[PDB]
Amino acid sequence: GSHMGIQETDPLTQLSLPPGFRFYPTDEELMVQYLCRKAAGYDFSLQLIAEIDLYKFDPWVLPNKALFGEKEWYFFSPRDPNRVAGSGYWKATGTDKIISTEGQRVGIKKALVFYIGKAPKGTKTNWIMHEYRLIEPSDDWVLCRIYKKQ
Amino acid sequence: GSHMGIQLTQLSLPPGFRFYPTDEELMVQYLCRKAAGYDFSLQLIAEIDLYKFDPWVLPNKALFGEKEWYFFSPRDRPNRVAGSGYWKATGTDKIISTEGQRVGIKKALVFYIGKAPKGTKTNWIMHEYRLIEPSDDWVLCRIYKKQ
Ligand SMILES: [Au+]
Ligand SMILES: [Au+]
Ligand SMILES: [Au+]
Repeated sequence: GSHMGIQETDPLTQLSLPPGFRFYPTDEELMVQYLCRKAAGYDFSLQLIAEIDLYKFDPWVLPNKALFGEKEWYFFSPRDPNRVAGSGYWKATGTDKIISTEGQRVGIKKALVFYIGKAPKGTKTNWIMHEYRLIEPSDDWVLCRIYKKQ
Repeated sequence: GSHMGIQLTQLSLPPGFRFYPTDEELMVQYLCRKAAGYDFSLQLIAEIDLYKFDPWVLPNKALFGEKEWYFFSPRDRPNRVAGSGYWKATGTDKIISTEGQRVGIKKALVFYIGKAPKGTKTNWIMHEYRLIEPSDDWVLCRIYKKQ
């Protein structure tokens, strides 16, 4: 009959963010305010960053799966070398960083780069992932920042 | 005499959100809206006479900010005195545009301590944004400390 459209929820508009405010979290904030508080069920933590299985997708599709973002995008992905995703694989790079809060260490940040193809014969892309994980024993998520270098 | 007292947190802001406006946003969403007499959900950028203060106490007056601070200051109708020093214009002024139309001018200044022209340079910087006008009267200033 009469038309009834779908009514999406933009999480930034429900926060009433004033113009000019952007999401530029520190590593400590990502660990404590997002990754840790997700486990505790805090509203903003659950509503601002989307859960996805990151390894089902090519990275250039990810910006469209993120709840927001201009040149970087954040996700929670299930916690689990050269892991396959879409048409390629993510390869760990650089030196992992320990993240601390109030003298205590809480998480580890790992950098990865996406290669297109089949390992170890893929070609490097500009797609970068920073994977943040809690230091804890064996729901279970990592928080990932995705961006394109340049 | 029973006691009768005088009465950012109101705002919901989740951790990680920081004020990083583009020049176009400062001109159109802040300075133009204020000049046109529009209301704001909350006042985040307060009015102050910037030239009454040494720049290093300005962070205490700003309603938010960790490393840059923003204010509306009365539009003035070289080396303007403020507190113990003066602000000296530097660099090349920039025209700011929105949708093919020029709307504002950004000017940089640097604070010197002392009496002009014999002061010494500090790391305190101001960016003064003003609306383009014919040849609520405010400028919008960003204050920060270099390094
Ligand atoms: Au936690
Ligand atoms: Au205006
Ligand atoms: Au305002």
